[PDB]
Amino acid sequence: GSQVQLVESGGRLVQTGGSLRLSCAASGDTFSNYVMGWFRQAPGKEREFVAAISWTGANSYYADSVAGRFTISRDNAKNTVALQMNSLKPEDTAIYYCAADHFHVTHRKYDYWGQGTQVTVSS
Amino acid sequence: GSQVQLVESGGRLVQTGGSLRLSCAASGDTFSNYVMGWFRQAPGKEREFVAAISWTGANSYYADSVAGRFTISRDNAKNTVALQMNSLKPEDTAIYYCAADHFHVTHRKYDYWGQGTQVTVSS
Amino acid sequence: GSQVQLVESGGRLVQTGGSLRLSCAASGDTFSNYVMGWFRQAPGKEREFVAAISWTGANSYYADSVAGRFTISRDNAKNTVALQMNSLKPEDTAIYYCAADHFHVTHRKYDYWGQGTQVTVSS
Amino acid sequence: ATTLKMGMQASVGSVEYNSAKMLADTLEEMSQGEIKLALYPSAQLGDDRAMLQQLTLGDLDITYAEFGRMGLAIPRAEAVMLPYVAKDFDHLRRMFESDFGQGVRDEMLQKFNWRALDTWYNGTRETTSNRPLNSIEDFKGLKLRVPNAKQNLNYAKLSGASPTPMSFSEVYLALQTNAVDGQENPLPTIKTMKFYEVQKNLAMTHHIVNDQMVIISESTWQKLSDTDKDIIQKAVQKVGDAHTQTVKTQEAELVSFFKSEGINVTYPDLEPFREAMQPLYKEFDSNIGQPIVSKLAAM
Amino acid sequence: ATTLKMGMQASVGSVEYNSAKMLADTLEEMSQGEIKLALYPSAQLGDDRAMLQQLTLGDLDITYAEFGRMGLAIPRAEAVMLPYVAKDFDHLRRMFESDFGQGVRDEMLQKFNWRALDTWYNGTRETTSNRPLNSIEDFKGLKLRVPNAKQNLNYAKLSGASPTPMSFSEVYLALQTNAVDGQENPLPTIKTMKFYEVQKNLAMTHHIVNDQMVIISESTWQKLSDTDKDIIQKAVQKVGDAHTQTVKTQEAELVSFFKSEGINVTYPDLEPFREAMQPLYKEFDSNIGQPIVSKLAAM
Amino acid sequence: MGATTLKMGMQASVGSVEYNSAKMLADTLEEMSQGEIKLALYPSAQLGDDRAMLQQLTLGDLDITYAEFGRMGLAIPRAEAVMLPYVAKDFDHLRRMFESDFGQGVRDEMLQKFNWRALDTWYNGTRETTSNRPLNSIEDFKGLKLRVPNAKQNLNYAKLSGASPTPMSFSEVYLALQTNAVDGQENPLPTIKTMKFYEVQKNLAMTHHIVNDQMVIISESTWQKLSDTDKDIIQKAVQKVGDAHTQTVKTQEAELVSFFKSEGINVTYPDLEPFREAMQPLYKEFDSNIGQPIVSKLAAM
Amino acid sequence: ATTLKMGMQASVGSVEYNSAKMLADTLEEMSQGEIKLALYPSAQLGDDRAMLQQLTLGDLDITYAEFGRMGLAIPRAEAVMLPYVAKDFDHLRRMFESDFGQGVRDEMLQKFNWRALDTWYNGTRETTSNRPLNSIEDFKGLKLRVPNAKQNLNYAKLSGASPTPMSFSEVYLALQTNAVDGQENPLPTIKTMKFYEVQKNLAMTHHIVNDQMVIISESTWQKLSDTDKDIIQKAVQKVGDAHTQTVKTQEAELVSFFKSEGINVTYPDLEPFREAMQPLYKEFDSNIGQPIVSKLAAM
Repeated sequence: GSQVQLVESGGRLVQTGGSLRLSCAASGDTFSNYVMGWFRQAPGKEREFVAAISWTGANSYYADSVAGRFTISRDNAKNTVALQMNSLKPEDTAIYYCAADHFHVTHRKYDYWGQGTQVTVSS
Repeated sequence: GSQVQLVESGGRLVQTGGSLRLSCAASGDTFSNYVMGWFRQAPGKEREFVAAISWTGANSYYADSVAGRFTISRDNAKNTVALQMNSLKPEDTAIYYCAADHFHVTHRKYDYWGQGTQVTVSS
Repeated sequence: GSQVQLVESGGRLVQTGGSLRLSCAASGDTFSNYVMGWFRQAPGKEREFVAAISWTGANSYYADSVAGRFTISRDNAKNTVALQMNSLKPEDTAIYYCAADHFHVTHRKYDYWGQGTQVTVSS
Repeated sequence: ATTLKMGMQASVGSVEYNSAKMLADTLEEMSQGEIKLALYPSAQLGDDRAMLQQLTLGDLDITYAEFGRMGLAIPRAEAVMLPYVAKDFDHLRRMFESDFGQGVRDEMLQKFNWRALDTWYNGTRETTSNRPLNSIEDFKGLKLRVPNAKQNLNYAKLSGASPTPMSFSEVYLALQTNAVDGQENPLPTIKTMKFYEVQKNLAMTHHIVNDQMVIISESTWQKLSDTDKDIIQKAVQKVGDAHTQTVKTQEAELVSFFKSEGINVTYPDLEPFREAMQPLYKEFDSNIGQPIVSKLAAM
Repeated sequence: ATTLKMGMQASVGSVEYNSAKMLADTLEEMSQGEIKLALYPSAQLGDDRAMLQQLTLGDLDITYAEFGRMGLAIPRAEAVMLPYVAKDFDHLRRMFESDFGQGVRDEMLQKFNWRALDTWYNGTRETTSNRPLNSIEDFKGLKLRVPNAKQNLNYAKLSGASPTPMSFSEVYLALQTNAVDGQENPLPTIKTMKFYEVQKNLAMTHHIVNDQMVIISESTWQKLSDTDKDIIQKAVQKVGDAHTQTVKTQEAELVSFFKSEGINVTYPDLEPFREAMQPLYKEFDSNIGQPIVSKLAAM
Repeated sequence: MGATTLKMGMQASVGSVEYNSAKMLADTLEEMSQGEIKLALYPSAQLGDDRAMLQQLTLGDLDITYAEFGRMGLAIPRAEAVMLPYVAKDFDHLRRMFESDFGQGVRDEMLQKFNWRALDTWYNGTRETTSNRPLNSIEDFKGLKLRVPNAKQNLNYAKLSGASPTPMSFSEVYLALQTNAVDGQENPLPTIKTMKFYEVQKNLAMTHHIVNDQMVIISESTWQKLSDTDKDIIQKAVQKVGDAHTQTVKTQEAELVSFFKSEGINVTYPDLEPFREAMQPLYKEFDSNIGQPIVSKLAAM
Repeated sequence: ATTLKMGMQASVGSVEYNSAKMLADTLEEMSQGEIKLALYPSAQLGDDRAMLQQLTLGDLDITYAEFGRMGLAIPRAEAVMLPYVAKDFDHLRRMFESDFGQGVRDEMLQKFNWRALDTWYNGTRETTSNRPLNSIEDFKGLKLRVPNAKQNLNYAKLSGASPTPMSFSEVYLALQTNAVDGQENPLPTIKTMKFYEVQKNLAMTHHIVNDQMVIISESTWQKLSDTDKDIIQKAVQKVGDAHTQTVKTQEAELVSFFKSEGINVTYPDLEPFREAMQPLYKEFDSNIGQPIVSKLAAM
């Protein structure tokens, strides 16, 4: 049916130990129908799962690399999902992608994607 | 043969509320290749679309001015198209033209024309 | 760091038939990435191509005015290019320029240039 | 936003439908939801002739048609579809691109409100039957289903078969009940439609090469923005390259598949078929009033 | 040696980038390799607001900003950017050079670690849209994109448009998709970003004159040698004189270019626009606690 | 104006896919020009390596040659990024880099500064690694004498897997493998077959480390001597032959593994994330050298 | 019914062909399917000389030829096409219309079975080339293609070029391969045939005015009914008025167009060409046995 359109914002230069909030605004189809996810990619590497949040915000999923440091949240009134990043390190430097799917999945890529926002963490 | 020759017959003097059947005999190219149409012209004006009928007779098209009153039909064995006119009024007085085209068109003139039979409706 | 800095030395007053060696020291970007060239200029004129040498020293190019008399060479350990001049004649009096470019070119001027070194040949 | 409506005879799971769904996804994605494409498959809006008529009147936005199917509107264009005239897709593409092709495509556009955006390969038609078809003489008395298209009818009658015009949706059952003895379509259509379930013989006759033009209603096109036009044009060619390649891949694989489903596959001698079409070519040139068949065959 | 880091929102192929790239080349040159300038365009470090903040904390060395953008830190400085207050670049440069200008520049350096080395002309902002804008009345119901800047917001709101604050990277696509009707920028930016290919109309509204200061982090400046300081000052020089001239040249032909790209160019009457801003000046003077708008306009 | 014979050089030998396409291009050209455009071929690097032949195009001594879009880093340093190991994921990604504004910027600089007009770029395959000993993991690369072309990014791939890189020209490779003067080499699916490296290498490691395109480059000064119709013929044809070339490589790359194993080749699928370990610091220096970040931009296209 | 066959050298998309279809349609309509006209363009039946021979023997019904081309059969008729003798079409039409022209029209009919029904304007010939032709002095060593006509050749030699007689179908390629340096034709032809794509210069030499008679086979004409003759005579006269007009219109438009295609157009001085032809007028009158050039020039 209708597709979901995603636009990320937030990409910045930050320092080691710094905190950054990314935001993603969704349009096109009913936002509450979708599990929202955050992914990140380094140039040679592959899209790394970061966090995901269920339709209602009751379930949250996180990568071990970001546990305790990152927090994912959503706002079903504003149709937005956010990724709060804390205690950032140079290893967190990547392009971060907002993604949407009807269910959280690991055997395949999410259906819908933003065009990405670059986060640079300085040593 | 590449072209269609058309001859209308039926033109008569008739009274208000009367009924008249026009007929058109087609020659030349294969009659079933063509959408057959009826047009009418009063002096000084534009030709008015009256009715059209698809190759097989499945689709029919009519002007709002003649809806319910006029009926178009075709016979692909005899290679004829007919216009049954009922409940005629003096405003229906015109020269009626038989026309052929490969498809029904509204942005353009039909390709082939007979020259018409005069219908006179008396008050 | 991408730009190349060049410093020529060797310029002297020499006699007709004499021999003179010019030397050019390169710093900045990787020396073996560049074709090294020698150009000379008298006032008012443009610059004459004199000689050029490929990245590994395998290809070298010469102007007909100096072919057989002059020899160009490079040392990729010392990051230097040299022009051995023999059988010098007065026409050869000029400021001699060391230049670097990624490729030998004739339709344009080399990208990088030295401060110039004066060669005077006496009759 | 704009929602464009596309109709087709092909059903879900066909190469034509899969390409149109890929087109719909690509357009909505490349426009980020501002271009949507609604699909109406399985001829629910009518056959291709009916849908072409809807485009002409501005009632439908997009549909498939073969370049030779334009003979319904532009008589000289039917020649590209004359049996055995086009030797392969590249030849058909050359006809489509020639000055003759551009002339027809103009006439489609000005007189019938059809803008052909691209044309894809849809396969070369072969003949299936409940009786073995080793030679042209085996077609004699064969009850051969054809679409409502004269050149498929010409292929059947001039082979010595009895042509039975019938709509595409009715075909599977007519073969199952042996109301008709045979049918003819490209191999990808024979598989997706599963005609092979009701036809035990396949005769590599190569009689007609089918392209497939993607046509937009000109009245719909001219209200589109330049950005929408580019998105559509580039998506259309991106999906078309896939469509053409998928068809070529399938035509190479499907003979082996049909054999693996116990189908008897015959390679009759095609020379008497081409000889049988020669009077038709002369008739066609005479009907048009200007020779074209020899010109097209030589491209 | 020294490697300085320069960030900007402008993308490759912009007049801002070409001058910043020219500056990088000129510096290495004039220092014979001792000063290098790394470039981070396309807002990859953040917008100008974020990059100004990075300079304040010493994490970025150089960035662009408009003199009125200093209102983010020094509220009275925003007055130079109130719509229609600055008549042309020369007038705006006079504000920058005045005793008032020097006061803002002193506060920038001591309170926010910003040393303004020079200021260049970056063009006068015009309005593009998907609808024709013949008069101010054509602005009502227009969803007009503005940067996250108060005076661009004021221009949109007080002309009667619906202002939509949006970051510079998101603009082109928002126009492609008619989530937006219009945006407002100088003509060279409309060319570089290719807004004209997604906007059919251009309304010469001349509402804001943009300069562009080159600012170095004062903590970085104090670590440079006097020779390095002179090289940078003289380079930041060279490039501003060229930059200002390049912008003026482009603004002179570019109207012709857009017309030759089928853009409809509208010269609305600006009297209703200038009159609409009159209450805004009064608010500003009252907010600052000291009149400044009239002083600046008279310079 | 008259009859024109163009000179084309290549390192590839007769029987290679690169040569067959150049012969087909030669075959296509004087056919569509009715004999007025002819193409002479000089294969097997008899004119020099690709760098040397590019230099001849710049100086107007040779008309056409092959080069990878990343090989332009020899002249336009930022262009090498497309060839950084694992940055380009597949040919479609590389073509998007090739056609982006960044790509057109490089192509313009090729044309203005080095007299190179890139008419098209074709797929030449993704490079894999062969060896005389099995290469199950990145850990097996340590102490391997791995042959590389005279190219920085092929060396970098070798260096950072832990191998000992030995740079040397393409003509010497087969024999150095025969003599085990080098333990391994790295090249594409069609090249290992055509060059018959598999005869002398018992192992093949699907490392997928670099995707090679293949630009067809004409000397701009020769191009500008052509008529508009001649240019159209050449343009039509190179694009014609490229579709076949790209498809041929894709076909071969899909089948040649079945072939190698049937020739007793041991083929290993090592875990590539540790190879992706390793280019991460290489990417960061690359952006730093150049004065402007590009690697992350390119990878995201 | 009667099906008439018309041959021409001109290709589809030319004014000659468009006029010939326009005729064919008028014939079928005004006769109500009676008279059909089959068209054979692009010289598939031969050149104009061969098709004229076919009319004489009754093997072809209709073809085009210019009045000066009758010099192949009636030598005095060549005088009408001698370079520069006729300034323009009205003069040439008057020659066709004089008593001399009607001795020729009678001799065509009686001796060669050619009935000229009408003659139309087909344009005035200009010279295209690969090098600029500012004066007659520049023609020298120019390999100039001419037709399979003596008077076009005479123009070439006496201008000093090296004439290369060549068939009309071979010209585009001979210009493409630079086997020839230039060619000679009216502008509507230069466009239709697209010679401008392979020719960088156009020299307005105005050396020959081309008419184009519509010729019917007399044996074919006499099998017709008087009503058919009238229908045909009205038709050709009607399409000729349109044909003549299209040529006049296009001739006025096309110089600007070729300019829009980077064609360098040179208006050379034409007195030096008219001196070159003075001995040719001498030679002609002496050869024929009776003076005529001063006759025709004075009409």
